[PDB]
Amino acid sequence: QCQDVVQDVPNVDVQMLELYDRMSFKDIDGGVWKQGWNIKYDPLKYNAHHKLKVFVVPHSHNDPGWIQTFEEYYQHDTKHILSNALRHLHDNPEMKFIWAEISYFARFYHDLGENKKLQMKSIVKNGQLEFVTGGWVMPDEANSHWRNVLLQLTEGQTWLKQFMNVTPTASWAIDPFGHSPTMPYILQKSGFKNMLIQRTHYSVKKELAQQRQLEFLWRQIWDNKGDTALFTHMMPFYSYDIPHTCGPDPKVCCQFDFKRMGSFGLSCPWKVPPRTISDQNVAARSDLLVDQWKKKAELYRTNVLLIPLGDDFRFKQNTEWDVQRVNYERLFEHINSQAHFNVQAQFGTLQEYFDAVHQAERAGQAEFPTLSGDFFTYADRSDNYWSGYYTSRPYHKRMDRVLMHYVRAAEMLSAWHSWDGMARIEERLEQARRELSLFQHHDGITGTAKTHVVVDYEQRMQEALKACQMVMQQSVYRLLTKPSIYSPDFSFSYFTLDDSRWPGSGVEDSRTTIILGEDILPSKHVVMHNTLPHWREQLVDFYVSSPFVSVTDLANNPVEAQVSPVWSWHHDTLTKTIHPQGSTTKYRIIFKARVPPMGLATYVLTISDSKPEHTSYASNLLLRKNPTSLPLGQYPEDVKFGDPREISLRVGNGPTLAFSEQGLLKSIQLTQDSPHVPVHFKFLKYGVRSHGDRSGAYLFLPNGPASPVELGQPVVLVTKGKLESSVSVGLPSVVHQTIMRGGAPEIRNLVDIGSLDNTEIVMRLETHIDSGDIFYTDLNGLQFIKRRRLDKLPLQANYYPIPSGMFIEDANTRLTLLTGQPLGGSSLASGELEIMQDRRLASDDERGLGQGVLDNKPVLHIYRLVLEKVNNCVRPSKLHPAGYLTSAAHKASQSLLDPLDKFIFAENEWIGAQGQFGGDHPSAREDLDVSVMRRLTKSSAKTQRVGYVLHRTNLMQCGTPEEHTQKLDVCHLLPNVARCERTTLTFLQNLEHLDGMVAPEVCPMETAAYVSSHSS
Ligand SMILES: CC(C)(C)c1ccc(CC[C@@H]2CC[C@@H](O)[C@@H]3[C@H](O)[C@H](O)CN23)cc1
Ligand SMILES: [Zn+2]
Repeated sequence: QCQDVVQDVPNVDVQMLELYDRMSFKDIDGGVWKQGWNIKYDPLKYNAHHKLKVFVVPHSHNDPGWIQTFEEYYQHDTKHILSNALRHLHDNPEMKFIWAEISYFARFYHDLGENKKLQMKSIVKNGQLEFVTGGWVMPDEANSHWRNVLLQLTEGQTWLKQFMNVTPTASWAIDPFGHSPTMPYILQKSGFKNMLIQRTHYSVKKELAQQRQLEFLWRQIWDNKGDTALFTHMMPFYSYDIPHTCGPDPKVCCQFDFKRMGSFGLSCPWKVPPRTISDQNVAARSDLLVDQWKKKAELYRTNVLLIPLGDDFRFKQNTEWDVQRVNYERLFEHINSQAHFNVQAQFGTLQEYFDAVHQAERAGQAEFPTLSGDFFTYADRSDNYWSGYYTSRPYHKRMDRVLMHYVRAAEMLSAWHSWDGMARIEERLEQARRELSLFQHHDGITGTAKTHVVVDYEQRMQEALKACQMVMQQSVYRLLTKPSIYSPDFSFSYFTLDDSRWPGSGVEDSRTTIILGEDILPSKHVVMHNTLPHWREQLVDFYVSSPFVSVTDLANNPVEAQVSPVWSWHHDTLTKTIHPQGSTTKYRIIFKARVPPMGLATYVLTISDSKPEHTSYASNLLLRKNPTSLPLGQYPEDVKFGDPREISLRVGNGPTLAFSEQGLLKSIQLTQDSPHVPVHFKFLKYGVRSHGDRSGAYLFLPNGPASPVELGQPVVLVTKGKLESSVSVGLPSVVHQTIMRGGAPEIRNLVDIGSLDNTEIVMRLETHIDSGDIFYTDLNGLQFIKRRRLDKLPLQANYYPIPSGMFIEDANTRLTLLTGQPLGGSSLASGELEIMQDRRLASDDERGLGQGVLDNKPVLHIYRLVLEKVNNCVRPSKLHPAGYLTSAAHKASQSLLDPLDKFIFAENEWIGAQGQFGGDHPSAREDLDVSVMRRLTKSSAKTQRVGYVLHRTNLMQCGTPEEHTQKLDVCHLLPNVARCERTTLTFLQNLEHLDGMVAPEVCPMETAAYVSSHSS
């Protein structure tokens, strides 16, 4: 039944890791096609019975924020482009236009009068205006999580189905900085038949062009059969602009961009301008243009040629529509009537191109190669590798992952019920989905926008977080109150969220202290939510106003707890040291919460006059020369002091960790008898070149290998508790923390690069694992791909996106680092892993941004560090291009991305409170997730519909015996099911009507969507 994703190496024509190993990457001058060669063709190839069919496809690339905000661009440019497109297409029936960004289209359409809405629907229905992809945005492919790529695709396509009655099946991605196979994975499971990409390494374009492998069936790296394959067209030249889309010579192609004659303020850098087409020049002009087209056609296998015609924010003025259309019409009339050219040229759309290509294929005219792999790291020229944007603006990269989880939790918690319109649930969820979707743009999460635009994205995401909080807390109140008591005010705050890691300690003072006291309030209810479909235990912490607090469940059973101080780190501008201060009135209480699958659990915190029976207190040790006292109020244990020294810690029966006198990990011992395995954390800095090209928001151009950060004699704080222990150290630019709860440690870095201009701070792990030149990184949080370090390429080319994790291994040992935020990283030597923390750059790097990166702010980065023995694991063979996590590493990743949510009851007494929700929910096998649960209907619908996206990962078999778990059938999670359907991942098309209304579980590495219908 299910394909084996481990043991069968797929046979493909092009495998990108193998291609990389073989290629020389020489940057030679190819002539007018600077990165290619002088293309030759046989004029006799095309004749009366075999013509070249040319589709000229007008387009306008509209960024939802970059140099201006979304709203600024909409007012100044996009509203005019769309208004003039409507008029010109209406009036010129043979003219065509494609549109990608639905965020702008929806903004425009809703402001149109009814007459114009009808005119717009007519030019879509008749095929003159065609939507390509139909996502909210054209997303980044490096830093984006697959869940958010799907979210933004669904937001745009749901809008298009409702208002335009169309669902695109061809994708257009002309600007993201490199390309991921996560895109065809999602698109192929969402009804698509074709896709187009542009930004791939210039050496790759040359190699594939020589073999006519620029069109290929792109399958996943583990897919032996090919059921994931999606037809893909890679454009051959340096850019998507008119000079780089007609053919190989931009000096010639520029003369066919009729906006560049002078009155529009544009010109041709190659110093030859366009000239208006006339009867006296059309033959010579056609001669030049057809020659360019026939050269481009030599790079592809069919007699159908794609010629994009557009650029950034084009087709804005009426006069521009006229100058492009009339000049091209004169060229077509001449070319199509001159038999000697053997060409038929016309305006077309993207779907028309692909339909004609496949007609040629079915006629036996061409066969296409198969391909697997990715297209990172991109370089557009010379040594200019775009690995900087894997890290740029890391505060907002972390915010993306926080909001990702809040959107999932808000949609899931509120899906369980139908809500009255007055509750504003659908309104708040639509706002949250749209702001997160907007940020997936290739100038949003990438960190490549102007400072004021980054601020706009941040403000939008903050409003989205508040919307999610409102929906979540209303839902908890409804799910856990006796129904005959429940009395909602839909504007009221019944609970506030408590989040320990966002914005984070030392970033914002945002958390509420639970205030208890004999003369005010003896106790407080708290509630935990678990969005994952299995029972889960996790330590949770709250701030409380007394150390004498104990925890009970809602059967009044005692729960073991630990109290620790609240520690904050300060850069002391007087003593010139970085050191911790403790609160004398706020304390942390920590306990293990146990929560049902997709469920809720209630606990109670109660004050007493002295130390409670079931609460313990951490010890605290400050290691520094020249200590001063550290009082802690009522906290029952005095802080201890010492000179810096090596130390060792063990929580529970977990690993024993040893630290240097500077507070940095040096070894991990997995069990009592086992070796102390060298595992060393180190912080280093990269700089910028003093001559030639400078690093900026896009480009990483280091001045050689990194240099160690000079640490001095830093202050180290050791907290030792029964449930949780930690070592924290104040280093220059980073407060580095290692936290132990009985399994793999959690690492937290509070990163403040301050005023350190032209500096990139990296965190490195040094081990003696014999990894050689191999390492693994993830793509969009979906799959792990094998990387090979290449010493034939510069340092920055060996940097890859780390959207959620990375690992190295040898025959016996693996080290995996999981992340709570996308960052850039590599393995630059055998046994090493490294990941960039932040970067501050004074210079612009010549890609259009027009500023450096000087707007850094403190960010709390989070990680888990998993050392494991892998000698017993069933792994792929040496030639397989994928890798897979273990159970422990996968659970560690879930602990970072989808932790328990914590709610504090906001008033004194919760009347009608219940102890648990979801105790009867199935606890599914650990590799299965309910990635999305979303109610699809409003309360007035007779038949309610709920959509689910189910994802199964693939975990290594390493000899841990399987325990039986329960089958998860999402179609029976809500009562009164009347129908269950398998759908596309966007929920927009029914694919299968399911027997017995049962939704089957999916295979490893597969994702499916189901919709259940319920009689209400
Ligand atoms: C030399 C100049 C004119 C600055 C230039 C440099 C690069 C490009 C390529 C297009 C760039 C690539 C980075 C990217 O951030 C931007 C925006 O998303 C916009 O849509 C154009 N894109 C176009 C033009
Ligand atoms: Zn762009």
